[PDB]
Amino acid sequence: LHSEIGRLNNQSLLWGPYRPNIYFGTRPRIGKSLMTGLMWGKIESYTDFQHTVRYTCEQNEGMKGYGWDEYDPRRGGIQSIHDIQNGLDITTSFVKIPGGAHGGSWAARIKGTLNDDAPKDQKTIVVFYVSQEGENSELEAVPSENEFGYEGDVILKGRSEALGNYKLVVTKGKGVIPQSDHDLSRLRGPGQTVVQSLTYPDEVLWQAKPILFQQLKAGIDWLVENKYDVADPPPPWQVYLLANKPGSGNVHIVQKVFEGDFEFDILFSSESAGKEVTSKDLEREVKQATEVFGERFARVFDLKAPFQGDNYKKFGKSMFSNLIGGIGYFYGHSLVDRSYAPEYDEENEGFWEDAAEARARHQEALEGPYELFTSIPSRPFFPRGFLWDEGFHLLPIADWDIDLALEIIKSWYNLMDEDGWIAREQILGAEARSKVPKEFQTQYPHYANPPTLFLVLDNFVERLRKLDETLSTASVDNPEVGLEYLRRLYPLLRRQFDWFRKTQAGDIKSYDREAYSTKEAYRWRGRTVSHCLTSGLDDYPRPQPPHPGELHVDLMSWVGVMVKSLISIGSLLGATEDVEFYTKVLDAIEHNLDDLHWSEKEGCYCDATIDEFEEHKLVCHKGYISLFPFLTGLLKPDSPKLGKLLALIGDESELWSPYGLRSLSKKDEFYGTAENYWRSPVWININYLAIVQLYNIATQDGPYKETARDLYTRLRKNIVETVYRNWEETGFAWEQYNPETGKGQRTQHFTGWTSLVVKIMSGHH
Ligand SMILES: OC[C@@H]1[C@@H](O)[C@H](O)[C@@H](O)CN1CCc1ccc(CCNc2cc(Cl)cc(-c3cccnn3)c2)cc1
Repeated sequence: LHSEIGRLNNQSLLWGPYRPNIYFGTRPRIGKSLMTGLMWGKIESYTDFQHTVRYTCEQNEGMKGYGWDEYDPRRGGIQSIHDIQNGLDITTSFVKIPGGAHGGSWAARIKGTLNDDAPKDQKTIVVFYVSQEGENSELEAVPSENEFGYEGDVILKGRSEALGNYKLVVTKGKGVIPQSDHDLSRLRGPGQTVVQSLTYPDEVLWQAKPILFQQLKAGIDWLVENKYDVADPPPPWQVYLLANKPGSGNVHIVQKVFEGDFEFDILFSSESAGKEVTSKDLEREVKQATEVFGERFARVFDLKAPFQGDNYKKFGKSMFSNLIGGIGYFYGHSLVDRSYAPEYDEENEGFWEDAAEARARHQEALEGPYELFTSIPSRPFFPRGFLWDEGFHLLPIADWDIDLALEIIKSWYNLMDEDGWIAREQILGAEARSKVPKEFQTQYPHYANPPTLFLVLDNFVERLRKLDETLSTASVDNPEVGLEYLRRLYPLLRRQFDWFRKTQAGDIKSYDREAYSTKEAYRWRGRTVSHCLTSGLDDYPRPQPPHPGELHVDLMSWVGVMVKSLISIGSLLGATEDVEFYTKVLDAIEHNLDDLHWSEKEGCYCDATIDEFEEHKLVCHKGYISLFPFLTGLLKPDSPKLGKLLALIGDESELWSPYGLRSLSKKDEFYGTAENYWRSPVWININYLAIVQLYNIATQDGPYKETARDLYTRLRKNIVETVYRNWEETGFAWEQYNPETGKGQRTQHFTGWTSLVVKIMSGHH
């Protein structure tokens, strides 16, 4: 039965618009298969289209905004795109139609509407680019009846092992096709849809823009060669219309020119399914998707007061839809330093310089290939898997569709190597590498990241203890299925746990260090003078200088998180011997957090270092780090320490801004210094954890229940209203929020853990 659900899941999720790095495109969850992508640009001149054409996601003054209005990876969704440069409001509706044995069918409608400022007679070039990778597979454009191009639809017929037989139709569409009275029309037609079918080696098919342009440039060279010149030149849009040449190949370019508003359909019909997909099918299934989307949202994300109004609902739908809409399938080789240079052990004083020297040996090589099915933080700026981000992304996603979340967790854990390491940043294949300078691609097997994916696991567990509709919850509704999933993941869970304890160990024994346990102590590998990238809190101030005797209270707290998850999961699987070992680790961490990290003087947790005189010194920087045992749900609800942390959290002069909790206290000497990434701004993910822990304390008998209730109430309110107000004004989710002004700053399109706001509004943790 577990096997069966797995197969149904695979079939359900196979197709999607799983290329979030581009404005619109599709691919199945198969590394070498059929991919599509959309491009458009106005043409006003002989040289402008190279600058106007859109393909990969960006965000600048030329683009008002874009994102998903509704989305569910089982069903499809609707995206709208507001393009200032090209004077166009675009809608891309995508829908999946189950059937056959090959992952079903799908359709999309592309609709472009000129805005009020666009010239009513704008010419817009639109291209649908289709590529297929694989050795024993075929794809052919059925030739036109007409001389120079297609009057009606374009039919591509193809076949592969993965997909069987299929057809892909790009329909005629609606809208004015401009017509050229130029001489050239005798050779190139007056203007019509054209197709060029081509072949390149599989590994470069992803380079759609250069492939398109090479074809355009060859068209222009031909014009020059055949005496079309500046004495009497064809219009721009005709100069940029490819010569029709459909055929066989692994690349098919379908180009249309439209004047004014336009729309057209793409119909992918899986032969093994019933009849082929039609435009009437598309319209109906889009209508049905929206309906179902609405019904699910109201149940899953029922916004509580004072966010029950329709303005907040629209906001919630957009934040949620952009987050789940970001889901991608990535495939390819990654860049990894597998030297395990001894300098990476960071055992000496001044280790960072040693580590730099090892890096400058440049032993990193490509390995894999790997695949990953994941949501991402940022379509325009970093459309790829980040390890601790995904823990946050999956929290709202799991509400929506627990089976989807488990699928993504499973996908991440399948990356894990023999030692228990998953790179914190997953750059798979040349397409993904194109977005990343070479200097930042290399992953290091000694670099951890917070294991926030356990948080998702914890939620699954609690849910477990207490057809698309069916499939979405099958792993909770069938407790047998749930347990098998856990049985199978559990060893990698344990492996990662052991990996943390092996590779990120702090040093008690070699110093004047007294604590309940000689074992429980942690130090993030990879820190430099100004940074600790692996912790997730890039420039939060740490002991200076960095030192092998450092201990990090956030890292120990993450280990606590993992061990508690292991207790619950082990217990479920009857892994008795393990659960005894875990229990003693938890007990030791509980004590050692205290012995090694608690500052009575300061009233909070501090990281630790080793002095000039070799003694254990606390290094206190009031901020998110300071709160970690609380944030990670480690403290008892009656803990006097918790009560002091509650005081710090509520304290306006320290962490509490009208906009949420500040990353670093205004009293800290490093407040608002350097790049000020984590040195003051409000981050939704850490605020999310605060809000969750406040609510836990608030709904249990105890001494701080009422303080917790007040802080919960207000923090929820401040965080939601801040993200809402900026969304209202800018159309964007942002990376972080200014505690003085409330303004979103750093990058936009951060969906991204900022989308946690839909669960904050939802409440009832
Ligand atoms: O969320 C994932 C991670 C977290 O895991 C970490 O914990 C956190 O510390 C950071 N997070 C992001 C890590 C990150 C940040 C930044 C870049 C470079 C992006 N390049 C770029 C290019 C252009 Cl053309 C414009 C702009 C741009 C525009 C407007 C405003 N600001 N910038 C940016 C890569 C990766």
